[PDB]
Amino acid sequence: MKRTWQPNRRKRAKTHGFRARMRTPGGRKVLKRRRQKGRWRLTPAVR
Amino acid sequence: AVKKFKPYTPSRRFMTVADFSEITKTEPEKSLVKPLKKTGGRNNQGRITVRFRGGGHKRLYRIIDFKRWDKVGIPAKVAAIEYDPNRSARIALLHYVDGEKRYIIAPDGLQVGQQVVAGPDAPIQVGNALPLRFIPVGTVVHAVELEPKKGAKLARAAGTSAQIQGREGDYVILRLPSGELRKVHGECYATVGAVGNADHKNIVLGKAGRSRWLGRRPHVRGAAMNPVDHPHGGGEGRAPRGRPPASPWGWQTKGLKTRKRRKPSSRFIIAR
RNA sequence: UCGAUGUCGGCUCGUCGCAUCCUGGGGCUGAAGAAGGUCCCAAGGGUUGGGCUGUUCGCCCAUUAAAGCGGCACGCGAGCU
RNA sequence: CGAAUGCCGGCAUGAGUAACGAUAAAGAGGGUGAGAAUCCCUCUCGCCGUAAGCCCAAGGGUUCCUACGCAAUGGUCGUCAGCGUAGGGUUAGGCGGGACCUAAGGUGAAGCCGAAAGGCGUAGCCGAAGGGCAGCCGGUUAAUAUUCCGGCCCUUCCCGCAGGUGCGAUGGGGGGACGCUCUAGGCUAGGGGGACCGGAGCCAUGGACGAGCCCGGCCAGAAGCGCAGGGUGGGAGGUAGGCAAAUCCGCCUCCCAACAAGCUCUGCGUGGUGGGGAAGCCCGUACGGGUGACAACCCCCCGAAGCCAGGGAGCCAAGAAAAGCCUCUAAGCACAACCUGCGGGAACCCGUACCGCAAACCGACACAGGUGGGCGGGUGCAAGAGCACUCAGGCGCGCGGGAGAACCCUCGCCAAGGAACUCUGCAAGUUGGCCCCGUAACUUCGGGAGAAGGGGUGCUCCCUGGGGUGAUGAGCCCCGGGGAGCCGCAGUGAACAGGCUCUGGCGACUGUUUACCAAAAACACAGCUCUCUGCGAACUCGUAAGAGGAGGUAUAGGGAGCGACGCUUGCCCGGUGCCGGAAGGUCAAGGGGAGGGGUGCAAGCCCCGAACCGAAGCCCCGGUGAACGGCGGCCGUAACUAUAACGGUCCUAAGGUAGCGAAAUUCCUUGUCGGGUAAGUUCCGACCUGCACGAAAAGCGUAACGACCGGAGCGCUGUCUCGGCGAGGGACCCGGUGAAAUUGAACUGGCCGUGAAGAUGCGGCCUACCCGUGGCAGGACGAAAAGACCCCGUGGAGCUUUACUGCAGC
RNA sequence: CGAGCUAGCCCUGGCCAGGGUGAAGCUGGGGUGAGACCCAGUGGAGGCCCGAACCGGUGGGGGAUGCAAACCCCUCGGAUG
RNA sequence: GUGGUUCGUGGAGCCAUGGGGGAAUCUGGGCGGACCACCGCCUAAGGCUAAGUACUCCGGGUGACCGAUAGCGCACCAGUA
RNA sequence: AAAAUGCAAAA
RNA sequence: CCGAGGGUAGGGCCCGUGACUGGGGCGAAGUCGUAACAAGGUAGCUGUACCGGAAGGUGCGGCUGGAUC
RNA sequence: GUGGGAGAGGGUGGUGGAAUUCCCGGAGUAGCGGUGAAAUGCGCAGAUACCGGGAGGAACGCCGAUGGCGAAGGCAGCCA
Ligand SMILES: [Mg+2]
Ligand SMILES: [Mg+2]
Ligand SMILES: [Mg+2]
Ligand SMILES: [Mg+2]
Ligand SMILES: [Mg+2]
Ligand SMILES: [Mg+2]
Ligand SMILES: [Mg+2]
Ligand SMILES: [Mg+2]
Ligand SMILES: [Mg+2]
Ligand SMILES: [Mg+2]
Ligand SMILES: [Mg+2]
Ligand SMILES: [Mg+2]
Ligand SMILES: [Mg+2]
Ligand SMILES: [Mg+2]
Ligand SMILES: [Mg+2]
Ligand SMILES: [Mg+2]
Ligand SMILES: [Mg+2]
Ligand SMILES: [Mg+2]
Ligand SMILES: [Mg+2]
Ligand SMILES: [Mg+2]
Ligand SMILES: [Mg+2]
Ligand SMILES: [Mg+2]
Ligand SMILES: [Mg+2]
Ligand SMILES: [Mg+2]
Ligand SMILES: [Mg+2]
Ligand SMILES: [Mg+2]
Ligand SMILES: [Mg+2]
Ligand SMILES: [Mg+2]
Ligand SMILES: [Mg+2]
Ligand SMILES: [Mg+2]
Ligand SMILES: [Mg+2]
Ligand SMILES: [Mg+2]
Ligand SMILES: [Mg+2]
Ligand SMILES: [Mg+2]
Ligand SMILES: [Mg+2]
Ligand SMILES: [Mg+2]
Ligand SMILES: [Mg+2]
Ligand SMILES: [Mg+2]
Ligand SMILES: [Mg+2]
Ligand SMILES: [Mg+2]
Ligand SMILES: [Mg+2]
Ligand SMILES: [Mg+2]
Ligand SMILES: [Mg+2]
Ligand SMILES: [Mg+2]
Ligand SMILES: [Mg+2]
Ligand SMILES: [Mg+2]
Ligand SMILES: [Mg+2]
Ligand SMILES: [Mg+2]
Ligand SMILES: [Mg+2]
Ligand SMILES: [Mg+2]
Ligand SMILES: [Mg+2]
Ligand SMILES: [Mg+2]
Ligand SMILES: [Mg+2]
Ligand SMILES: [Mg+2]
Ligand SMILES: [Mg+2]
Ligand SMILES: [Mg+2]
Ligand SMILES: [Mg+2]
Ligand SMILES: [Mg+2]
Ligand SMILES: [Mg+2]
Ligand SMILES: [Mg+2]
Ligand SMILES: [Mg+2]
Ligand SMILES: [Mg+2]
Ligand SMILES: [Mg+2]
Ligand SMILES: [Mg+2]
Ligand SMILES: [Mg+2]
Ligand SMILES: [Mg+2]
Ligand SMILES: [Mg+2]
Ligand SMILES: [Mg+2]
Ligand SMILES: [Mg+2]
Ligand SMILES: [Mg+2]
Ligand SMILES: [Mg+2]
Ligand SMILES: [Mg+2]
Ligand SMILES: [Mg+2]
Ligand SMILES: [Mg+2]
Ligand SMILES: [Mg+2]
Ligand SMILES: [Mg+2]
Ligand SMILES: [Mg+2]
Ligand SMILES: [Mg+2]
Ligand SMILES: [Mg+2]
Ligand SMILES: [Mg+2]
Ligand SMILES: [Mg+2]
Ligand SMILES: [Mg+2]
Ligand SMILES: [Mg+2]
Ligand SMILES: [Mg+2]
Ligand SMILES: [Mg+2]
Ligand SMILES: [Mg+2]
Ligand SMILES: [Mg+2]
Ligand SMILES: [Mg+2]
Ligand SMILES: [Mg+2]
Ligand SMILES: [Mg+2]
Ligand SMILES: [Mg+2]
Ligand SMILES: [Mg+2]
Ligand SMILES: [Mg+2]
Ligand SMILES: [Mg+2]
Ligand SMILES: [Mg+2]
Ligand SMILES: [Mg+2]
Ligand SMILES: [Mg+2]
Ligand SMILES: [Mg+2]
Ligand SMILES: [Mg+2]
Ligand SMILES: [Mg+2]
Ligand SMILES: [Mg+2]
Ligand SMILES: [Mg+2]
Ligand SMILES: [Mg+2]
Ligand SMILES: [Mg+2]
Ligand SMILES: [Mg+2]
Ligand SMILES: [Mg+2]
Ligand SMILES: [Mg+2]
Ligand SMILES: [Mg+2]
Ligand SMILES: [Mg+2]
Ligand SMILES: [Mg+2]
Ligand SMILES: [Mg+2]
Ligand SMILES: [Mg+2]
Ligand SMILES: [Mg+2]
Ligand SMILES: [Mg+2]
Ligand SMILES: [Mg+2]
Ligand SMILES: [Mg+2]
Ligand SMILES: [Mg+2]
Ligand SMILES: [Mg+2]
Ligand SMILES: [Mg+2]
Ligand SMILES: [Mg+2]
Ligand SMILES: [Mg+2]
Ligand SMILES: [Mg+2]
Ligand SMILES: [Mg+2]
Ligand SMILES: [Mg+2]
Ligand SMILES: [Mg+2]
Ligand SMILES: [Mg+2]
Ligand SMILES: [Mg+2]
Ligand SMILES: [Mg+2]
Ligand SMILES: [Mg+2]
Ligand SMILES: [Mg+2]
Ligand SMILES: [Mg+2]
Ligand SMILES: [Mg+2]
Ligand SMILES: [Mg+2]
Ligand SMILES: [Mg+2]
Ligand SMILES: [Mg+2]
Ligand SMILES: [Mg+2]
Ligand SMILES: [Mg+2]
Ligand SMILES: [Mg+2]
Ligand SMILES: [Mg+2]
Ligand SMILES: [Mg+2]
Ligand SMILES: [Mg+2]
Ligand SMILES: [Mg+2]
Ligand SMILES: [Mg+2]
Ligand SMILES: [Mg+2]
Ligand SMILES: [Mg+2]
Ligand SMILES: [Mg+2]
Ligand SMILES: [Mg+2]
Ligand SMILES: [Mg+2]
Ligand SMILES: [Mg+2]
Ligand SMILES: [Mg+2]
Ligand SMILES: [Mg+2]
Ligand SMILES: [Mg+2]
Ligand SMILES: [Mg+2]
Ligand SMILES: [Mg+2]
Ligand SMILES: [Mg+2]
Ligand SMILES: [Mg+2]
Ligand SMILES: [Mg+2]
Ligand SMILES: [Mg+2]
Ligand SMILES: [Mg+2]
Ligand SMILES: [Mg+2]
Ligand SMILES: [Mg+2]
Ligand SMILES: [Mg+2]
Ligand SMILES: [Mg+2]
Ligand SMILES: [Mg+2]
Ligand SMILES: [Mg+2]
Ligand SMILES: [Mg+2]
Ligand SMILES: [Mg+2]
Ligand SMILES: [Mg+2]
Ligand SMILES: [Mg+2]
Ligand SMILES: [Mg+2]
Ligand SMILES: [Mg+2]
Ligand SMILES: [Mg+2]
Ligand SMILES: [Mg+2]
Ligand SMILES: [Mg+2]
Ligand SMILES: [Mg+2]
Ligand SMILES: [Mg+2]
Ligand SMILES: [Mg+2]
Ligand SMILES: [Mg+2]
Ligand SMILES: [Mg+2]
Ligand SMILES: [Mg+2]
Ligand SMILES: [Mg+2]
Ligand SMILES: [Mg+2]
Ligand SMILES: [Mg+2]
Ligand SMILES: [Mg+2]
Ligand SMILES: [Mg+2]
Ligand SMILES: [Mg+2]
Ligand SMILES: [Mg+2]
Ligand SMILES: [Mg+2]
Ligand SMILES: [Mg+2]
Ligand SMILES: [Mg+2]
Ligand SMILES: [Mg+2]
Ligand SMILES: [Mg+2]
Ligand SMILES: [Mg+2]
Ligand SMILES: [Mg+2]
Ligand SMILES: [Mg+2]
Ligand SMILES: [Mg+2]
Ligand SMILES: [Mg+2]
Ligand SMILES: [Mg+2]
Ligand SMILES: [Mg+2]
Ligand SMILES: [Mg+2]
Ligand SMILES: [Mg+2]
Ligand SMILES: [Mg+2]
Ligand SMILES: [Mg+2]
Ligand SMILES: [Mg+2]
Ligand SMILES: [Mg+2]
Ligand SMILES: [Mg+2]
Ligand SMILES: [Mg+2]
Ligand SMILES: [Mg+2]
Ligand SMILES: [Mg+2]
Ligand SMILES: [Mg+2]
Ligand SMILES: [Mg+2]
Ligand SMILES: [Mg+2]
Ligand SMILES: [Mg+2]
Ligand SMILES: [Mg+2]
Ligand SMILES: [Mg+2]
Ligand SMILES: [Mg+2]
Ligand SMILES: [Mg+2]
Ligand SMILES: [Mg+2]
Ligand SMILES: [Mg+2]
Ligand SMILES: [Mg+2]
Ligand SMILES: [Mg+2]
Ligand SMILES: [Mg+2]
Ligand SMILES: [Mg+2]
Ligand SMILES: [Mg+2]
Ligand SMILES: [Mg+2]
Ligand SMILES: [Mg+2]
Ligand SMILES: [Mg+2]
Ligand SMILES: [Mg+2]
Ligand SMILES: [Mg+2]
Ligand SMILES: [Mg+2]
Ligand SMILES: [Mg+2]
Ligand SMILES: [Mg+2]
Ligand SMILES: [Mg+2]
Ligand SMILES: [Mg+2]
Ligand SMILES: [Mg+2]
Ligand SMILES: [Mg+2]
Ligand SMILES: [Mg+2]
Ligand SMILES: [Mg+2]
Ligand SMILES: [Mg+2]
Ligand SMILES: [Mg+2]
Ligand SMILES: [Mg+2]
């Protein structure tokens, strides 16, 4: 069965990456929230 | 004109293809071409604003000359008559004696090797462009500007023309391809003759796929929708329109007249 | 019984009732004989194969000693369809 | 706290129960070790082989190599491991990416728009699996190699000399540069063969010292050269176009080769040289190494979908950009600079282990599922990437041992019968490839067709045709033809491998669909009709700017229905809808103010306020049917009945034409009649009483098509009469590991009663030692899911409209 | 916050063994006043035929605390659009 | 035409303003709840201004606050696995 | 240039 | 080897027969109308097309086998 | 053969004027149409009758005949 998670790395940073969150006031607040909660990662992994 | 086929498959039996003998050489294209951005029906938001579009063969845009007056008085030889995938007509390559090369939409009867020219001078002959005021009343004519120096906007489609029905002051009266009687300004360039490739209306696509190549995706009747979707959606089996027939947006699609009323160009129209 | 008692028909497996279809035993006869009619006793066993239809039922073909009628959640879906 | 299908946690029950994840498959010897079916090595056996082998890309992130380890992970075991600890291991001017280019799209000085957040946007910039760009063969490590080493071969940048030239760009021009189908000539890869060359060694078990058998017989390589191809005209004159300028490019006229002739660029070959190099035998291992050798290193044949490559031809749906590169000139500068040759120096960053059709990626798992490109050998079958077996290489699917019950699953066979089975031939079977003979209605002349239905098929010998390569030959390949004969039940001897025919319904056809219960007669479709839209089009998206439409222009575009094709599509415009109408009626704000009012001494301030003029809309008047839609009733009447061509009359906007009709529509209904069958609620043909067909929500047909639905026949069958036997995987037994829903507590029997109306649990009676195992499903109103049906709730939500009330839009 | 599933479109690439049928055109011969046209060869079209890969998911059986929260077997549809 | 206020169009003034019209400078102008008169109040169409007030990331003090299923989600390398 | 239908069977 | 014939399959022609259906002939006095023969009361006929209970009507073209005071 | 002739014989392209219709304008009223007589219809929203402008299609008056041409069907403004 083809499942729902088909990891590609560029997509991931292209989509949820740091620079992508900071473009959009929606996302800049995401970062704000995430930071205030004290997340160890404000943005998914990397690479 | 209009090549037909023996039914060696179904849908080849009804299929009918244009006649390309009228095409001089040049299968390929003068680098007066330019890439076409295909929309898919979608506008600058990511949105379908015209339904059922896309797929269909790649196309290269032939840039064509809809102002003939920038070149007044410079004649040109008609070098090629070729296929323009972007319009119903065929285009003419013409080599100006200027040395400049340009595309013209190809009038009916204009032949390769012809002398072509545009300006108030001009012979009245196929291919020549003049202002309207200098064209003899009752000559058919095509590629017509609606306003002076804004480019040819009327009678461009295969086999269309317009005819000069008379003059009044600064303006001249045309019968347009629609049958509408319109005042066009005297100063507007037109180019004498009629567009030609007129067997065009007689082609027959013949299979579904052929409609696809032309970039036209399947068209589905509101009748077959549900009511979320269309005014004609619903009702157990089949069912009639059940209301005066409508568009998806709900406005009336049989007879209901949509031209703006208070439009300014009303003063320059006389007809249907 | 709705914090669930799966519904017709079929197939499978039966079991029981008798208001008995057959076979056994009888009385009356408008019973000569053979063959019937009708009532009485009798639940031991038996009670066919097909065409049509989802059908139950029913009609029909070919037979039969007979081709019985009911109950068992209109028996039986933690047995099947 | 005792209950909330409460919440968290712990431990029970089912239970030593199901299962332990593909039925490709195992056996033994030896080794190690506390311990061995499970680790190592050997022999035997089995399984993949267009893979279950090998190489790239994603993705994963140390899983890699090695030493030490076995608590947990591993469905058992474990001495093993993708596991624990530690140590190693990834080497590039040339491979990929970046100090290159542009695609969609993104972003975006300029500019436009938006209450704010923000939305657009030309240039530009970013963006690649596309364009551009210079490395091939070996060897080496336990673990990297186009990366190190070895040989041969290139690239750019910088400095320098020599020679050449108006040098010079982000600007002009050329080029880059393009489809699909079919392809020619020559090569290469790859493969088969060789009586030739090289080679350890073998003669078994009856035979063979043999032109025996077994093994191998190449790889890379600049200049030069050869063969095959790609690209390309040369000179002058004029010049007003290519947004400045060009000597370039375009255009016109001359003249000369039309030919690769040349010039040029690729491919292949050959090349100085470098390097590889089998079986077998012996060691030497978790596998690698030595000899074989001074290895040989050649001829023939088949041959790409790959190369020459911008090759050719046909066709219509008409097939990226930009840079690199060449060229032209501009400022500038011509001590510059650029081109060519040579020489020295300079050349950065990131990736590089390993898995990669999977036990390392996506699927909670060492999951029978999903995952893009390349290579993918041999023989035989017509071909083939099919199928069977098989090299190379890789595997035996991380529980085993037995036993030989019911039952289940997957398989094999069957006397006679042959669809009786059953909603239905569901399922299985039959058929099956190739070559030849043959082949109907009907048809749109293509089809229908593989219609149907037949015959052939192996092997041996003889004679003989033509082709390819060679040479006009031999050998090697390739198609064939003819005669004679041998064997079996059988020659597509195994494997891959249509059952056929008749006949209705629906849909013209190929397509499309409810991912995961519907693939259809639904949707699409070519095509027909209506309608809107003159172009800043209509229409859609957006508050807007903007965009799509469309770089289109009525032969176009948008909306609606109908749905190839054939023959056709009748009557009603009263109502609704749209369309047309300068009058008239009505009508809002506004205009206008007769005339009235509050209040002030008053000048006045301030209020009402009738006429009248006043838009759309509505009203009114027409039109309109491929616009919404609609297309009658009662009574009489013909030689006997019978029926009613005919008449009467009421109503209507007008009363259903053609054609179909018990129908995907017919209630009564299994209508009646015919056909088929021994028998036919279905089926086919009829009739017409059409409950309740009927003409673009089209009517009636139509060849061809269909995993659609109906009916009939032939063929053939374990579907059946009606079962039997056999096979394997389970079920059972032993050793290892060991779940699950469920569960008020249980010391949990039958009948007849009773009871909230269906009792193991109450009464009466009967029957009944205690405890399990394998089996069957009648009951515990068995499990599961707080019934989906039904109602209730002034509970939700999707949908509709001439429900109300708004809003956008117009 | 989501189109790394799925739906459509846009840009750029890749894939489709083998076999079958044999349209137009062209060429030649017949035919004619010239034509239509007929035959033969060539030719190689097609939402054409059979069938792998690939894409499906027709019918049945199995599975049903599964190998699997859609799977396995046999069968079947398309396979140059 | 709207908003604000207790004011939901009401007799609806005040305060703010999107549209239209559009003055005056102390004998000017705004207000006292439609309007008028009279008596009063106030000076629009520029700007600034501590303090008293709100809060608790942080530090301290204190509790008829909790005591590891409580108390913060976290007493423990938790916004972690 | 015209209102207007019909006429039992046999002889 | 050929071979009467038998068997399996697929065509062709002909004859009979079939629910029902199409018209045709004929049949002493049936029903409806008046189309034609006298400008037959619309001159008729006619090929074709449409329509209509029926004869027929109407369109287009044609013929005189019709028509002048 | 050569020289002459008549003709609506055919094919193609153009072109003229009369009239009908519709639309625009102008003036202009109470009716027009139509028949056997009428009605339906058209007209105060300005019809008919009148003038001017324009569009478009078809057919070609007088010549013209009982004539011509063609094999028949058939062929008639004018020009090449
Ligand atoms: Mg998941
Ligand atoms: Mg990526
Ligand atoms: Mg966007
Ligand atoms: Mg379309
Ligand atoms: Mg459609
Ligand atoms: Mg629907
Ligand atoms: Mg929607
Ligand atoms: Mg709606
Ligand atoms: Mg509807
Ligand atoms: Mg529905
Ligand atoms: Mg319906
Ligand atoms: Mg419907
Ligand atoms: Mg229009
Ligand atoms: Mg209950
Ligand atoms: Mg209930
Ligand atoms: Mg319960
Ligand atoms: Mg239950
Ligand atoms: Mg009795
Ligand atoms: Mg008896
Ligand atoms: Mg007796
Ligand atoms: Mg007596
Ligand atoms: Mg007796
Ligand atoms: Mg007697
Ligand atoms: Mg008995
Ligand atoms: Mg009994
Ligand atoms: Mg039968
Ligand atoms: Mg049946
Ligand atoms: Mg019945
Ligand atoms: Mg019976
Ligand atoms: Mg019974
Ligand atoms: Mg029951
Ligand atoms: Mg069941
Ligand atoms: Mg049942
Ligand atoms: Mg409790
Ligand atoms: Mg309690
Ligand atoms: Mg529960
Ligand atoms: Mg419970
Ligand atoms: Mg055990
Ligand atoms: Mg048990
Ligand atoms: Mg058990
Ligand atoms: Mg077990
Ligand atoms: Mg296993
Ligand atoms: Mg196993
Ligand atoms: Mg041992
Ligand atoms: Mg062993
Ligand atoms: Mg094992
Ligand atoms: Mg192989
Ligand atoms: Mg490997
Ligand atoms: Mg990676
Ligand atoms: Mg992982
Ligand atoms: Mg490695
Ligand atoms: Mg390892
Ligand atoms: Mg070890
Ligand atoms: Mg362990
Ligand atoms: Mg273990
Ligand atoms: Mg496991
Ligand atoms: Mg390790
Ligand atoms: Mg180097
Ligand atoms: Mg640099
Ligand atoms: Mg870049
Ligand atoms: Mg760039
Ligand atoms: Mg932007
Ligand atoms: Mg800006
Ligand atoms: Mg842009
Ligand atoms: Mg790239
Ligand atoms: Mg590249
Ligand atoms: Mg590179
Ligand atoms: Mg390695
Ligand atoms: Mg190497
Ligand atoms: Mg090196
Ligand atoms: Mg100079
Ligand atoms: Mg230069
Ligand atoms: Mg340059
Ligand atoms: Mg340069
Ligand atoms: Mg350029
Ligand atoms: Mg260019
Ligand atoms: Mg080409
Ligand atoms: Mg080679
Ligand atoms: Mg070779
Ligand atoms: Mg060899
Ligand atoms: Mg050899
Ligand atoms: Mg030798
Ligand atoms: Mg030797
Ligand atoms: Mg021997
Ligand atoms: Mg070489
Ligand atoms: Mg030249
Ligand atoms: Mg010059
Ligand atoms: Mg020149
Ligand atoms: Mg210039
Ligand atoms: Mg060379
Ligand atoms: Mg050597
Ligand atoms: Mg080319
Ligand atoms: Mg080419
Ligand atoms: Mg650039
Ligand atoms: Mg200068
Ligand atoms: Mg130079
Ligand atoms: Mg150098
Ligand atoms: Mg590496
Ligand atoms: Mg590697
Ligand atoms: Mg690997
Ligand atoms: Mg796989
Ligand atoms: Mg692969
Ligand atoms: Mg692996
Ligand atoms: Mg592997
Ligand atoms: Mg692995
Ligand atoms: Mg993992
Ligand atoms: Mg495993
Ligand atoms: Mg797996
Ligand atoms: Mg996994
Ligand atoms: Mg795959
Ligand atoms: Mg191969
Ligand atoms: Mg092979
Ligand atoms: Mg072979
Ligand atoms: Mg053989
Ligand atoms: Mg084969
Ligand atoms: Mg291959
Ligand atoms: Mg295979
Ligand atoms: Mg091996
Ligand atoms: Mg046997
Ligand atoms: Mg049998
Ligand atoms: Mg038998
Ligand atoms: Mg039989
Ligand atoms: Mg039966
Ligand atoms: Mg039966
Ligand atoms: Mg059937
Ligand atoms: Mg079957
Ligand atoms: Mg089969
Ligand atoms: Mg037949
Ligand atoms: Mg055929
Ligand atoms: Mg057929
Ligand atoms: Mg056959
Ligand atoms: Mg057939
Ligand atoms: Mg033989
Ligand atoms: Mg043999
Ligand atoms: Mg034989
Ligand atoms: Mg076989
Ligand atoms: Mg087959
Ligand atoms: Mg029919
Ligand atoms: Mg279909
Ligand atoms: Mg049809
Ligand atoms: Mg559908
Ligand atoms: Mg489905
Ligand atoms: Mg689902
Ligand atoms: Mg669903
Ligand atoms: Mg299907
Ligand atoms: Mg809007
Ligand atoms: Mg706009
Ligand atoms: Mg636009
Ligand atoms: Mg555009
Ligand atoms: Mg349209
Ligand atoms: Mg339809
Ligand atoms: Mg109506
Ligand atoms: Mg009306
Ligand atoms: Mg109406
Ligand atoms: Mg109106
Ligand atoms: Mg009015
Ligand atoms: Mg007023
Ligand atoms: Mg007023
Ligand atoms: Mg007063
Ligand atoms: Mg009005
Ligand atoms: Mg009306
Ligand atoms: Mg109709
Ligand atoms: Mg109605
Ligand atoms: Mg009536
Ligand atoms: Mg009555
Ligand atoms: Mg009828
Ligand atoms: Mg009929
Ligand atoms: Mg009927
Ligand atoms: Mg009906
Ligand atoms: Mg019968
Ligand atoms: Mg019958
Ligand atoms: Mg029937
Ligand atoms: Mg219907
Ligand atoms: Mg209907
Ligand atoms: Mg209807
Ligand atoms: Mg209709
Ligand atoms: Mg239909
Ligand atoms: Mg039909
Ligand atoms: Mg299909
Ligand atoms: Mg189907
Ligand atoms: Mg059986
Ligand atoms: Mg058995
Ligand atoms: Mg067994
Ligand atoms: Mg007990
Ligand atoms: Mg009881
Ligand atoms: Mg008790
Ligand atoms: Mg008791
Ligand atoms: Mg038990
Ligand atoms: Mg039970
Ligand atoms: Mg039960
Ligand atoms: Mg409930
Ligand atoms: Mg209520
Ligand atoms: Mg409610
Ligand atoms: Mg996607
Ligand atoms: Mg592509
Ligand atoms: Mg092929
Ligand atoms: Mg041919
Ligand atoms: Mg096909
Ligand atoms: Mg097919
Ligand atoms: Mg097939
Ligand atoms: Mg296969
Ligand atoms: Mg492949
Ligand atoms: Mg896929
Ligand atoms: Mg699908
Ligand atoms: Mg399936
Ligand atoms: Mg399905
Ligand atoms: Mg099943
Ligand atoms: Mg199933
Ligand atoms: Mg198949
Ligand atoms: Mg298939
Ligand atoms: Mg196929
Ligand atoms: Mg395509
Ligand atoms: Mg106000
Ligand atoms: Mg308020
Ligand atoms: Mg207020
Ligand atoms: Mg109120
Ligand atoms: Mg107020
Ligand atoms: Mg204001
Ligand atoms: Mg102030
Ligand atoms: Mg303060
Ligand atoms: Mg507080
Ligand atoms: Mg504090
Ligand atoms: Mg304490
Ligand atoms: Mg605790
Ligand atoms: Mg806690
Ligand atoms: Mg404690
Ligand atoms: Mg806290
Ligand atoms: Mg907590
Ligand atoms: Mg912590
Ligand atoms: Mg009469
Ligand atoms: Mg014979
Ligand atoms: Mg015979
Ligand atoms: Mg008859
Ligand atoms: Mg008459
Ligand atoms: Mg008469
Ligand atoms: Mg008459
Ligand atoms: Mg009539
Ligand atoms: Mg006439
Ligand atoms: Mg005549
Ligand atoms: Mg008036
Ligand atoms: Mg007038």
